[PDB]
Amino acid sequence: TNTTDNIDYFDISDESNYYLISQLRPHFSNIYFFDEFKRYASYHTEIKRYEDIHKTKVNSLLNEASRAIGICNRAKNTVKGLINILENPQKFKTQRESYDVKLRQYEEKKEAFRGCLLNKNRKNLDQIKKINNEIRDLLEKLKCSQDCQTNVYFDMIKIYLVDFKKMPYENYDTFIKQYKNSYLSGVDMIRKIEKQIDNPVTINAIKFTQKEMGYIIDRFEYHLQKVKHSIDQVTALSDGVKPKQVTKNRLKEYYFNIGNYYSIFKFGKDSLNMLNKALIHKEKIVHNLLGELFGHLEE
Amino acid sequence: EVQLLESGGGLVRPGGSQRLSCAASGFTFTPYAMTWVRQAPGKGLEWLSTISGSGGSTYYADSVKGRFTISRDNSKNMLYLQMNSLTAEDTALYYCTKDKDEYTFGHNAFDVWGQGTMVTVSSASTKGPSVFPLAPAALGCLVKDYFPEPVTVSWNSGALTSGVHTFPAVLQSSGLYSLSSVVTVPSSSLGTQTYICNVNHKPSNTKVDKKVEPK
Amino acid sequence: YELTQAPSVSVAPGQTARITCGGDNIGRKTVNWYQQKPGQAPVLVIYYDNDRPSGIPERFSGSNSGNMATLSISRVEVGDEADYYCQVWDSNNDHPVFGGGTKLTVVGQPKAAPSVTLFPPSSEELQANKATLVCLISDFYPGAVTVAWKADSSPVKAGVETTTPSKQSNNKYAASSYLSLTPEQWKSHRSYSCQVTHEGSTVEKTVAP
Repeated sequence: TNTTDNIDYFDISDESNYYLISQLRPHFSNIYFFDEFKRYASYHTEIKRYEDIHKTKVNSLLNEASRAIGICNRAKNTVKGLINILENPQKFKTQRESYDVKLRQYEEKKEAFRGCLLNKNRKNLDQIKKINNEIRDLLEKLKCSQDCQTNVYFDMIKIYLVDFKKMPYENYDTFIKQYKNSYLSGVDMIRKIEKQIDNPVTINAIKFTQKEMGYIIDRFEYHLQKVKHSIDQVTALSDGVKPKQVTKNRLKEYYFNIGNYYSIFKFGKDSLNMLNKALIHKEKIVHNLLGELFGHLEE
Repeated sequence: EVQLLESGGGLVRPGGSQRLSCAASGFTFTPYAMTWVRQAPGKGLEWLSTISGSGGSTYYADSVKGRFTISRDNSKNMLYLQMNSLTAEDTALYYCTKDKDEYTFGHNAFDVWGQGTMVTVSSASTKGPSVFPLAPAALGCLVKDYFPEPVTVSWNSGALTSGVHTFPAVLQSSGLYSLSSVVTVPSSSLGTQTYICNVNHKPSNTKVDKKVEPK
Repeated sequence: YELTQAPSVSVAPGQTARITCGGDNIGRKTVNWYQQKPGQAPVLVIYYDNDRPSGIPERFSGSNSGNMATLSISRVEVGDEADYYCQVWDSNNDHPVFGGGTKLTVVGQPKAAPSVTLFPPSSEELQANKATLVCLISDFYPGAVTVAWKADSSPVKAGVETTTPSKQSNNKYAASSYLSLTPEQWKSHRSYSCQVTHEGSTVEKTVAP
């Protein structure tokens, strides 16, 4: 109804750009690595004993991550209200403040919101490093010293390639290039026909909504490129050399290698899905605005 | 003030590699789409490569495709251009730009431009400039047979800079440059005053001072 | 997408200069203009056919319709002498494209004759068994001269290297020429002359060993 009911498409990363916080569970891509190590530990009797204490260590981080995101629901719904006013000309006319005033209110609340998602999760990011090191110590309890069989490592690679086939990368790449093409043409025609004689509310709402689209497109292509990397890297491992036995030190980083890739994949699959419907909902809002703009021709 | 700063441009043998950098400051670097554009000496501007904000979209020109790679670090506001297998037709001065808006992917104007770094590709090695004095009214020094540009010429360690006028260097058929720097000074100052032209060449790592006086 | 631009366009001061930029259907896409001073960086002058960045004088206007996009500079002063390009987004290739560039030259400035100084080969260079003659032309306008070296009274037609005219900060122009010759050629001849002809009137300097 020319309004946005879901603003899950915002995200924030730390100043080091190492951790990416998503509004969708599990919020962190590292949690997927923690859930995958439980599957890694399922094939090792020495590590499988500590799997019970691992869930309490991982679920607590997932609970505190889900708790910190919920604290920002006050900042979230505040921005959602300013978006619904700036993208809806009819709603913008029920209030009395100038359009430039509401844009300044939107920019202040938007960063206050994205700052909340990062600030309330700073304690969780430090816990990610600890659980990563705790996984390293659990993998040291393996019975192998210098001849660790890579069957478990390569059996997980075969599973990852099957999971990769479930995601439509070709359709996603076709979708993003096609919608990014329509988005660029929309911005460029507004440059051609813009004028400051009549009421610019319908034109201002288009550019405001288009600014949201360009952000969603940039975030969609980030995950689409990141997911492509994880698919191509794991596939390169299966098509590359297969050492029948490696040491334990290299086996720890072996699971860490495929674990990080599959984590980015499942994390990107969650984001690419949400970012796809947000771009679709944003296109319908713009076309309704375009329909409302070209609806009063005798004026 | 939004500013773009570039470096890394230098002399490289054909087939070699070179890494260009574009330092950004004064604006939110992440949302804007950065662009690379080179300009051959005398020729016009030529677009090369533009990259999206998050880095998920990268464009390249057909002349640089397969050899050049664009990249950015959104935590340091840096912008890179890895050049590989450079040919003689790649020798140009390279600019980096940003779209005037955000989330545009190069479909915008380019409001902020860097000063440009110079990439030179040739088989010749760096040569030290030979400095010879120009005896007299109008006196100067001759900076001859150096490669590549530039050569900064200072008079008396920057003491006198009035009446000085360094001409743009000539490019001889050998590929070595040559220029001359003269200084306008009255005849009464001649004889008693001393004039030492100080020549500095960055690639050759050699500085030379020469005395000019009537003899 | 091909952008055709005239290589050069001249104009007298106070008049209105018209830089053009052609396209098959250039009125369908926005056109941005740039200005690059000699040895300087490009500056966005006009964007989106007619929008003008803040700080750009009001004399800079733009038009775009059909097959022609034109940038207009009115009340032209000597400071407008620069190179102007147009930028368009390639539709089916998905990348920007720049035009060939139009060189705006302002005429009607007061004619000024070139001052030249000729230098003989230094004694330190003669010890290296090489000789170079330096002829330095400067402080002239318009920026176009013709240098001719003459051994005694006959042109040498060998070993002459001349630079392109460069615009100095004085809005004038400067150029230089070099003659490479053996010290035997320098000491055998009576003298060496540098003849630079500006607007049909020639200026010449003569030096001798």
